[PDB]
Amino acid sequence: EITPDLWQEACWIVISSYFDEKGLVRQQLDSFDEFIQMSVQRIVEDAPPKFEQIYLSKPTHWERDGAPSPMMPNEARLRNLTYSAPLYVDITKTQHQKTFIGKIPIMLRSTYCLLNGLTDRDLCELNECPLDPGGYFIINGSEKVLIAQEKMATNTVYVFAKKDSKYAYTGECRSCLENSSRPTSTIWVSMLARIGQRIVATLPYIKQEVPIIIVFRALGFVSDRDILEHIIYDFEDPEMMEMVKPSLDEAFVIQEQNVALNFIGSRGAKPGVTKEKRIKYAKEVLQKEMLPHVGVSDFCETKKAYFLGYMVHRLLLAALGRRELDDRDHYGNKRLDLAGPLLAFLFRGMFKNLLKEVRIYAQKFIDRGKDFNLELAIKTRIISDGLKYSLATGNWAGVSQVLNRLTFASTLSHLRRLNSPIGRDGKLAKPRQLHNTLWGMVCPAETPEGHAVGLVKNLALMAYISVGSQPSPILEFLEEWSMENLEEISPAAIADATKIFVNGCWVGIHKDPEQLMNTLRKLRRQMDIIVSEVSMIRDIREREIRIYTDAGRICRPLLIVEKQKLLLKKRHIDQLKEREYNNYSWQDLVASGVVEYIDTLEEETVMLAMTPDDLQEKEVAYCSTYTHCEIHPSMILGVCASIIPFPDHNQSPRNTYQSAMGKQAMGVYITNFHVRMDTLAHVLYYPQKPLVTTRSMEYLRFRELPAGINSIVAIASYTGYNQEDSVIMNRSAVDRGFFRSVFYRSYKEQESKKGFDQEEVFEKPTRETCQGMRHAIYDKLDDDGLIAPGVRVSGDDVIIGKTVTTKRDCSTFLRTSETGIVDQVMVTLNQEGYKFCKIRVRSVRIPQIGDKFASRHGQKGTCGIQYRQEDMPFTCEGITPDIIINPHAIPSRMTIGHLIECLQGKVSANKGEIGDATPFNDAVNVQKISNLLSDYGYHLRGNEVLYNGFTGRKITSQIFIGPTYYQRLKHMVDDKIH
Amino acid sequence: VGIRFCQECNNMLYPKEDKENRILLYACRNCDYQQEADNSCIYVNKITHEVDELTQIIADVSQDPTLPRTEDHPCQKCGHKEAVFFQSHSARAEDAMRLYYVCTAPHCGHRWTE
Amino acid sequence: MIIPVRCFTCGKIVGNKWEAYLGLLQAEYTEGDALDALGLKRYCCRRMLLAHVDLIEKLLNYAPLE
Ligand SMILES: [Zn+2]
Ligand SMILES: [Zn+2]
Ligand SMILES: [Zn+2]
Repeated sequence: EITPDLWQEACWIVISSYFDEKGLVRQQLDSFDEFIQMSVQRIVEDAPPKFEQIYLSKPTHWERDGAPSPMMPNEARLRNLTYSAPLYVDITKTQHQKTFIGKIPIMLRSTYCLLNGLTDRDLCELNECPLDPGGYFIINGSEKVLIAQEKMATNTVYVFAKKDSKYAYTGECRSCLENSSRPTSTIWVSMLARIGQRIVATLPYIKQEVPIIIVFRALGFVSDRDILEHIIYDFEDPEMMEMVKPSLDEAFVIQEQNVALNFIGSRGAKPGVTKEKRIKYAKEVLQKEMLPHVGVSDFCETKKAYFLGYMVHRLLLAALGRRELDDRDHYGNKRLDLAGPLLAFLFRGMFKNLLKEVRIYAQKFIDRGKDFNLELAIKTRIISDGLKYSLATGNWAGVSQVLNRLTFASTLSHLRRLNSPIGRDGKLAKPRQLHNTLWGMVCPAETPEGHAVGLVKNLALMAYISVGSQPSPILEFLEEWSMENLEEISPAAIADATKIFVNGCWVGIHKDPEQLMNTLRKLRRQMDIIVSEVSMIRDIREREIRIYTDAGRICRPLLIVEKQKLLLKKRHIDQLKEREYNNYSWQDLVASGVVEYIDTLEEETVMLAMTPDDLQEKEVAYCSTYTHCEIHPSMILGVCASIIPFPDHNQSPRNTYQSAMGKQAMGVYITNFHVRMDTLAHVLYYPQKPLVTTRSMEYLRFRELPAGINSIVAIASYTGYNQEDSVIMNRSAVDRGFFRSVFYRSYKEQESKKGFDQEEVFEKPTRETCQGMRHAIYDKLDDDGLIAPGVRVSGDDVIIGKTVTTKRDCSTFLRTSETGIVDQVMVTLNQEGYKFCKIRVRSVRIPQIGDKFASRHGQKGTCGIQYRQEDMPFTCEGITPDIIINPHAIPSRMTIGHLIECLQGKVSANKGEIGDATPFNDAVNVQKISNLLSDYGYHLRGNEVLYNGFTGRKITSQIFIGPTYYQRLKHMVDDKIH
Repeated sequence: VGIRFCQECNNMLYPKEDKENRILLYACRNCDYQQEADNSCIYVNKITHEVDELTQIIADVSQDPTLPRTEDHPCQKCGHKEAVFFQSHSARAEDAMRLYYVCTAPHCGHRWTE
Repeated sequence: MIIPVRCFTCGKIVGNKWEAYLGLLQAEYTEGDALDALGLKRYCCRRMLLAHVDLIEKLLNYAPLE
């Protein structure tokens, strides 16, 4: 039966079950799994000779000795190794097996990591954090994240209007083959401004525009009805025909295929001398570089004619003002390249060079005539160092950034980051704005501020970037479901029938597209032939059914509403409550045809509801043909904006500011920080989970690695030291552990013997023997030249005693003063087998007059002054505030969410609960919070008679005080005075 | 206004003049095919271009979930109570905000503006 | 990581009420009753147990250095 008022808990069982299965870096991991399981193989098997199959081991390390031993990701982090698995191939000439060709970096916690199924116990026996999401590469010790680069969708015709130039309208189509053997090759089809407006086709590998009818005759459609039958599907449209009349004249001279092929080849990159050679050049340029996604063959010419006629027809529809010009910012028109596509593109080039060099080597030996010996002909470092370099460096620039490990939310928000490019496509669109189509799929709040505002984006929480598929099952089903090909039809039937595209390529026509869409949906809602991430749009007015199985279509799950009732019945919720010891997960809910994945251009044919409880209830009818439903409307927010409580009460500049400052709050950033020698870790002593918390924080693990402390905050003008954004801190609270922090820094040095002489060596320099430019102080070193853990190091004090031999000294000192304590001194050997040392020093950081603190409602302030407990304004119970903030900060920022967080936090601390600040609740007012605050004996609006701590006298106006979650921003002041 | 196509090579027939009788011919430029026209018009430019949009809208749009339905506008053809209104949204007639209705009963699809 | 001694605001020792709070929550007492049973009256002190995340219980999973 239906769920009528149990909805808000049904809503969140369905979301818990989503995040139990997927997680939050599922797009990274699914993309790398696809790469390493499908794309490496179909890359070697698309190499022209030969290499047979591909094996990939688990990440292994060989020492200077030589022995395959597994490397765990922590031993890779510490010793500065690359966490990479060897790639073996089978080559045939005899035949060889498992010929090692390179080493491929392994994304952590993906199917080929050694930490893939390990339980949380055996993740801790390897010193790995069970909450670490994985989804990054360990390359030379560094943890690298492949930012997901967004780009324009290929294979689709986009008709834009060239502002000026010489073209009134231009319809482009970036085409790329199935397995992207050769890069995309854009073709344009423009209509000149202003006989009449002639149409020209800007082909690849051709320097001049070509009349469109020339390109239709070069394909072998000599006549003139046999060129308009491909362009104008209804000849009784006299308005569209007179637009092609001016162009059937520019190509009046040329009436045969070969003179047209000559006309084209005369414009090529290499204008040959022979008419036959120019004809053959133009023949292969139209046969391989014009619309390759339609086909590359000797008979893909009546399909390229149909597709080029489609591009021309769609340019005419735009010029006639019969179809809207295409939006360059719409996200149906974009695709996100994740670690799978990026690395497969990076691996095509390196396998190409491996082939090139095995040929260049074996040729020498066998034209000499002795023998080739393939297995030393293989330079494995091609693949190895190519992948490793392009990941370690980021130059593919701005892909492959170092993973941000300041907070857990900073990390999770780095592994779900997009990147709108500001290249030529950023020059033509408005890429910095929030488009309507980002709804549910990119976070509207989370963006950087300054020079990259709106260019770097973040996924919403339930947004999933599709990983890719194969259209062959769909193509066979379509043929079997009475779809006529583009060869067995007469262009007289193509008129009132429905085009059927599959991945851009026009595949057929169908005469009943309603029944076909019903069938295809019913199949995708069972995962029979169509996987769940396959998009199926129907343009009813345009008469097309577009079907996408691409990789990079961002999508999101939505409840299905048949007629006007959810299909999510009460039994699905009852079975998901028992999600353990039942094996009923998210996938048993997808596969039950009750939840769908809708992508950004399938999302324009749907009629969403926000809530079942309101939207599909009979009333004065707005819409009564709803087809989907939001699970929860707060799943439109990203990871760092799911921390903000009551974000529907702040102004969006404040949600954006906080999204940016939730990535700077200290906290505990990962559980095994005790073994991680990062440079610069910040760890709060006593983090606290928020007392007013979003329901979307149960899945961000913010109760387990929280970043901040619940302060008691008074909004009051106390002594003027909270002037604009400054705050007044309790000095006694700060003495009792409030917002104290630890700051770790690691220093590495290696004992490299690079040249013959001039060897660097670890040794206590001071006044030993053969001294050079010994500086201040060298007495805390032990005799191996390394300081020992537990000694107190001050400013300009020596850490590692290295001498580069008559010996110069190249000792390591602390980074210009901090007076920490040496925490851990690990000694090992790098890849080269040289001695290697990482030394971590620890510095406690007590909040000070300069340190910056910020609320979850987006404004940050230094600490103006710190008064002890007896100087603070107290209550008639002795509750002195922890933070006093200025009143004149609140109004100007629209953060009523800050005052509602204090009010709800007071009720939660008194009631013994933890309050719900989920955005779109409607079961949480301010009146309902006030009527509960007035039950614990407080003023219903949170005011409280405070007394003056200096003179003891009441303060004439009652001060607004209550517990608010405060964050200690990573900035502070110890980092500037040293 | 329309295109005439030859009957031998199927290329386009261009207009020419018949002197000896002074009558408008349409003649192909790849053959000696000729055809005494019936139009006596060569070219028509409609600048104001009052267009019927009741002819561009296909009845299949009555299968759109995202389109607003109605009850106080019964189809005149079949008397079906429901309809599906929408606007033009076409660069030429985007100025006005006139509503078109498409009867929503199956097999009717009768369009009408009011 | 571990329960602070001394409520931050007032200074009352909450650092010996964590195992008692856990024991009273596993004996099915609502958190508002477990906190009244430990005698934590001011909300400043009740948020010290209400909003505490015991991370030293997760750091005791990694084996020591020796
Ligand atoms: Zn002719
Ligand atoms: Zn009707
Ligand atoms: Zn207290």
